[PDB]
Amino acid sequence: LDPGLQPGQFSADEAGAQLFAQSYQSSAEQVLFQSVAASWAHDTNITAENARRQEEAALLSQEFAEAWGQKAKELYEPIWQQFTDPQLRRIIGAVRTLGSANLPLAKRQQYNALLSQMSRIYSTAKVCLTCWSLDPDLTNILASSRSYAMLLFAWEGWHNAAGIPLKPLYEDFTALSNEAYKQDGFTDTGAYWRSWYNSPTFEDDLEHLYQQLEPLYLNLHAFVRRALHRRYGDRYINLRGPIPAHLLGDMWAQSWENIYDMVVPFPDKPNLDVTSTMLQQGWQATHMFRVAEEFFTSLELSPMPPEFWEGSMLEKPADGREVVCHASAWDFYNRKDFRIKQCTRVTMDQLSTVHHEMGHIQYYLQYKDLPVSLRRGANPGFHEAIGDVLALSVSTPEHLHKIGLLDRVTNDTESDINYLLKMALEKIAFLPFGYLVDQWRWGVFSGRTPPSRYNFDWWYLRTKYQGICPPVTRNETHFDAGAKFHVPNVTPYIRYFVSFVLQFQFHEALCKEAGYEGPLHQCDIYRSTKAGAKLRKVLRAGSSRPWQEVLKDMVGLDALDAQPLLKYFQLVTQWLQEQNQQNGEVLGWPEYQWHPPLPDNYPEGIDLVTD
Ligand SMILES: *[C@@H]1O[C@H](CO[C@@H]2O[C@@H](C)[C@@H](O)[C@@H](O)[C@@H]2O)[C@@H](O[C@@H]2O[C@H](CO)[C@@H](O[C@@H]3O[C@H](CO)[C@@H](O)[C@H](O)[C@@H]3O)[C@H](O)[C@H]2NC(C)=O)[C@H](O)[C@H]1NC(C)=O
Ligand SMILES: *[C@@H]1O[C@H](CO)[C@@H](O[C@@H]2O[C@H](CO)[C@@H](O)[C@H](O)[C@H]2NC(C)=O)[C@H](O)[C@H]1NC(C)=O
Ligand SMILES: *[C@@H]1O[C@H](CO[C@@H]2O[C@@H](C)[C@@H](O)[C@@H](O)[C@@H]2O)[C@@H](O)[C@H](O)[C@H]1NC(C)=O
Ligand SMILES: CC(C)[C@H](N)C(=O)O
Ligand SMILES: [Ca+2]
Ligand SMILES: [Cl-]
Ligand SMILES: [Zn+2]
Repeated sequence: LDPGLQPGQFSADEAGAQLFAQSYQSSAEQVLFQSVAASWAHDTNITAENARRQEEAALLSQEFAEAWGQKAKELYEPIWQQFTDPQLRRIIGAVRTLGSANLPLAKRQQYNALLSQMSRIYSTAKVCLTCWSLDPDLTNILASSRSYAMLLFAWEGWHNAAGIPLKPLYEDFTALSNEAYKQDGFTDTGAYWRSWYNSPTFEDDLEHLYQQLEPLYLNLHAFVRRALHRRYGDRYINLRGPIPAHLLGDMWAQSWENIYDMVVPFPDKPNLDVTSTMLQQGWQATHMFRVAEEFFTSLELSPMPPEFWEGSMLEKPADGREVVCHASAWDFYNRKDFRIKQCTRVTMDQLSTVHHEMGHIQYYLQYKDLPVSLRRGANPGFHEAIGDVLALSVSTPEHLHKIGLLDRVTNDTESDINYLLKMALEKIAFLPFGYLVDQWRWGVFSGRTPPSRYNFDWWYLRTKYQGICPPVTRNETHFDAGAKFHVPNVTPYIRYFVSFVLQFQFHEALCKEAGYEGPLHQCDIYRSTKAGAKLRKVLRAGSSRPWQEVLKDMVGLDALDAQPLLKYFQLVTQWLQEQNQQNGEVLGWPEYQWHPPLPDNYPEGIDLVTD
């Protein structure tokens, strides 16, 4: 470690710890910057050389964390918890958490290599018929094909190509990650991930939320399954069974807005998918980002700085090198550089993604002058929620009309049901997936799910929560969890479940603060400077204060609460219940063992339905 980056001498008291923290920050910004820069250079240009450079940068970061972590313990271990400044307590608590820096050098190098190789495998996997990439090709097929066989080929091809080679690396990764966090006092890595929520009752509280939400999912599931039955027939859809996992608009069946045009309740009403209008009007990635930015500035939040526009990767490179296309938002920790890396396509769901990623950037801009250790969301769910809150306003037919994307305007009960159904496809269908992914990982990290049950337990959870089944047979050579970005890229998932609840709590509070008095699902906070100021208060706090108190200030309650989500959806929750009863549906999938058969001459003759 460079001399300038090494911890010096500080007194073993609170006053010294304050000086230690100031000195830590100064060097940490440099070390984080070089690491983030190196990761950027890799993710925007995946090469063995750029992986090597990123790995070298990670080792420097691990040296840094060890030096400053060991100094924090040497000086402050018996006393930091009784310090009177609560921000300082959080800074010291973060600095003394070493993570992968607890591993000796040889294991740090193994750990860092595993992360690179897992990232490379996921983001360069292809399905050959002429080979399809996940983004744009397989993504577009899953969203827009209504050919059972084409969808199947894409689903099976992707899961086999991405998942199979990840399995050995993922086992090795899990062991090293646990070894690392055990030395910070956690029984496994999952316990460390959960500790960010500072709640002894986290798992129970999530489970109690899920119980309130599940009836909404069950009704939405049955209604969609009926539509799929009438399209694909009794051979491929069991009205009392799980839905084939490839038919719901998305590679992971994680949200279903892409099959809205197959299930729309009232097809005589305005077309709420504005993608074709975006395309007719000549929208491009940059316009999508500029429109998102202008929503933020309407709330008196910050525009994107010149560094964002000059440095970001807003379209898939045509040159046409390998990249991590999975949308992400980047803080370089120098208070100047902030970037989005997205292979942006011109669709309505992508416009929401742009808002999602820009919400991350807005958080970074607002807390950039906090101590480095407090430049995080109040919890990780807060970070995920911000952009989604704005996107809820943007999605309203009234807002879409304001920005020239929805010509017809209407306020009748059928149009409301259509809108709420579209939003339920996007939000309610996600809830089980958002909840199950880290249930799977937590069991893997605890040892409850060994490698010999990776896939058995994944599909157990996939069926249990989502009521879906694989549309081809799977066995333990397959590693289908690995075919989802966040698994090989080691990004926790429970944040997204937390976010999908929290965002309705936020939306309700900002709508109230805007002085809006109509139905919650027709609120638009656009141009509300008061809404803006209430949200800014949250963003500026970073992780300086307990999330329960930040939430209480914002919404009047100190806990996650499903009621705002239930209130938003009430009309379609009722309508779906009625529809399913009239149709005599069974709610759930009591034929839990059911899987669809293969199509007749699959996969030969896929050439007849491709190009
Ligand atoms: C779409 O239409 C609905 C319904 O409008 C109502 O019913 C129609 C048939 C007409 O008779 C309307 O004149 C009538 O309001 C609108 O929702 C309704 O908005 C009003 C006005 O904000 C709401 O009234 C408020 O409710 C709050 C909460 O209790 C009170 O504190 C306020 O003082 C005020 O009474 C009303 O509750 C709400 N109705 C329902 C059923 O939710 C909606 O605004 C409109 N949307 C658009 C985009 O035009
Ligand atoms: C993608 O990364 C590679 C490194 O793997 C970059 O290759 C370097 O390119 C510069 C500029 O032309 C050359 O002067 C170097 O000699 C190259 N280095 C190596 C190690 O081969 C490449 O430029 C990157 N591409 C982009 C668009 O950034
Ligand atoms: C696991 O499955 C592998 C490939 O899948 C199989 O091939 C398709 C075409 C169908 O026959 C399907 O029913 C099968 O699952 C097999 O090559 C392999 O033998 C299986 N692995 C183990 C360890 O048994
Ligand atoms: C929240 C969810 C949509 C997440 N961004 C994902 O792509 O998996
Ligand atoms: Ca989608
Ligand atoms: Cl998380
Ligand atoms: Zn996010």
